[PDB]
Amino acid sequence: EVVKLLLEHGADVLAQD
Amino acid sequence: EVVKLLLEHGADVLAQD
Amino acid sequence: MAATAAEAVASGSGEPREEAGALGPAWDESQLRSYSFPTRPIPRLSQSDPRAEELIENEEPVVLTDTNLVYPALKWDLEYLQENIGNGDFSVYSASTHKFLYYDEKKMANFQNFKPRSNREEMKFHEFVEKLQDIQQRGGEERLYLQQTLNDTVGRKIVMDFLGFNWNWINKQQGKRGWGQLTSNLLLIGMEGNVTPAHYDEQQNFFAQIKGYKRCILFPPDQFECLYPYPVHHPCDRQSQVDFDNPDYERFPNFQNVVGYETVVGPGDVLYIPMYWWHHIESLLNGGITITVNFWYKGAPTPKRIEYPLKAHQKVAIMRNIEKMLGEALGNPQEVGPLLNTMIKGRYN
Amino acid sequence: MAATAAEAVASGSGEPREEAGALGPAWDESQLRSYSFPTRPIPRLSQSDPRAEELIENEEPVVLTDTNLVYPALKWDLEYLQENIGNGDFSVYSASTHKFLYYDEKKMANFQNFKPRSNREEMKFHEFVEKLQDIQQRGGEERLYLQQTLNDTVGRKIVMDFLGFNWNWINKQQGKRGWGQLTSNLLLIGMEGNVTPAHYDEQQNFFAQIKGYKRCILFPPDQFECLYPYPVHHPCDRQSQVDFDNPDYERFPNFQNVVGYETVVGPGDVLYIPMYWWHHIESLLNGGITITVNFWYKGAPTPKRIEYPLKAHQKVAIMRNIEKMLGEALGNPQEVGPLLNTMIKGRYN
Ligand SMILES: O=C(O)CNC(=O)C(=O)O
Ligand SMILES: O=C(O)CNC(=O)C(=O)O
Ligand SMILES: [Zn+2]
Ligand SMILES: [Zn+2]
Repeated sequence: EVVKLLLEHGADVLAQD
Repeated sequence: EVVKLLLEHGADVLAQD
Repeated sequence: MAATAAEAVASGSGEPREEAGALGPAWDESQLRSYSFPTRPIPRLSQSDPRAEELIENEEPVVLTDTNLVYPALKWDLEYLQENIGNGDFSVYSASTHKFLYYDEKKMANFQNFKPRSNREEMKFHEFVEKLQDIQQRGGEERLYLQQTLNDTVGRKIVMDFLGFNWNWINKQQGKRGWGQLTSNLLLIGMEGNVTPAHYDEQQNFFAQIKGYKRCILFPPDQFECLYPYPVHHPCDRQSQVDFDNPDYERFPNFQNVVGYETVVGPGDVLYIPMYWWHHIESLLNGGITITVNFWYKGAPTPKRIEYPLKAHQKVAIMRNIEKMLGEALGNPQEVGPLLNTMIKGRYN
Repeated sequence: MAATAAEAVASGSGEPREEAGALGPAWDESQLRSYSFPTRPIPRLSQSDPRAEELIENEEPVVLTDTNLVYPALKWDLEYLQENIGNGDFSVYSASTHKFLYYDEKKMANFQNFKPRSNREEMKFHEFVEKLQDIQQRGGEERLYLQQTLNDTVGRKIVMDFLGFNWNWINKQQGKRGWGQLTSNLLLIGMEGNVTPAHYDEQQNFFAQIKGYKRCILFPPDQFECLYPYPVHHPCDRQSQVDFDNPDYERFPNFQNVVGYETVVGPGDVLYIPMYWWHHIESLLNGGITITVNFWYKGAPTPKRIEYPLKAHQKVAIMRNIEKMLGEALGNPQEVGPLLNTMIKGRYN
């Protein structure tokens, strides 16, 4: 549960927005 | 949301169980 | 000189009170253990004094001198209890030193290298008293400390005394402070000189002193940086790692910035130990055995709307949860430290 | 001697390949910048080679020499693009040094003391080319680096070339690896010597080289301890704080344990930069302008069942979330560091 919460990732890259 | 999650407390004291 | 003013405000527990009927000074300053930090005194007020009501509301410690909380219990002593306490089992910790450091047994698994300095041994109250007499007889050095939650298995007299407690006053305190239910009543009977190292509990507490005298040294939750609690998963969770008799200033440098609020409670006094507040308890040297019964209450639920900036105890709540969550997520509590260090080294420190 | 064997395996990018028709050595070793750490070479394989398929599956870097991914684009150059790229705006970073450190503008708020060493300036492609010619003319020192996501506003020829990309091959790679959608295609045109400091992206990437040569130095996600990324809330989030030209070994001691995987990509080569992998990109010295178009894909969702122990990138995911959560919970990103330090000092470190 919380584990999945901590594992979820973003999609940020070397660009704005 | 997560803030409440982080704020929730336990009830542990100076005793077993 | 402000430094001189400060050296005065560090008046400790203050002048020993003079008991009724000129029965001499209650306790002597030489019955107190010496430490390396300053301490201002905790207020001694009347439950009718509005200030006392205020301190309890702002979750600040205060000693209530006239609550009559455990009035029926003020007649308790070994003989009485041995006849009335019942024949249920009693948790009794045995140690080779005055420090009785608490340790959660459920967590000893995650720390094999941990060897507790005191041992717990279930026994009957008469056995405890017997064992108490034996040590006295053989003039031994071993120390005992009875700590047992009061239950169904207490004699009718003990049950009767309970009824005589001032529930009216404490029930209101519970209701007015939004506190949860009463989870227990810990009976604490310890030998003279016995010490319960600094720690904090996750419940509100009304420390009702019954026999003998106890010196209570408290520290505000914002002094978390100066007390260095063991890792949450450690069996000594919620206890301070700092040895007060010998502070390791290299490992715990901020312990030199620590300032305590102390007081000596005696029969009839009720000390309010607010949730999260750190406290160090010691039965005065050569003061005989001590008897106390505390009242543990779950704290009020987290407010609907959170205000900022966060209060100290809230940050403590957060830091605890972080350690818990990480422990669960990594599948091994031993990996918590390595992750945290990796996260801050050269990044936040 | 194992130390000798290791000094050999640190063969860098290897021997420069000899181009077709004996057109001399592609690039010279003196076109590479000198650093203080060893680097083994990234494999150069054929897309039909089963090993290449394996490396991509285990999320390990690999250079695919024959994908024909951006085949139609291999004819791209300034003149062509200026005629066909369109008249939309193009993000162009301008700096006074070769290092072009990325910085998120949304996060500059939480860090007023941050002064970016390069500035972004929107302009038309012809202006960019013009400005490129001016610097060449005046023999200036200023450096430019065009980095723009390709959009609706590209000429029909550019759109036509796009159609000629090997979508068949990359679409399968997407499908077989469970990867999310293609979020963008960053066009990168930079001057010779330009450097994009070490960082990691949160998306899978197929780095398709089009013009000129680029040296790509990668580091595995398990080398997080040696690269010291800026705090998550910092505008330079996901970039390394370590100056590769001048490593501050006092602040970043573990940077001496760093080992990179490097390679030089040229027209036609496709480098797989796995999500979370750190990478340092530099346009060879005196190699002319470089042109690259990358393919960013969202990663596969988190598995239904989590296996242990956790992989490095998963721990990276966790450490990131912790910083995010704390930031939100404390209401101020500036309080994150103080809390973390308080949590570990004398407790876990
Ligand atoms: O009485 C003692 O020695 C210690 N008591 C407590 O820690 C408590 O009541 O919460
Ligand atoms: O091309 C560069 O100079 C830098 N490229 C990247 O960081 C990337 O494609 O993810
Ligand atoms: Zn990148
Ligand atoms: Zn306690």
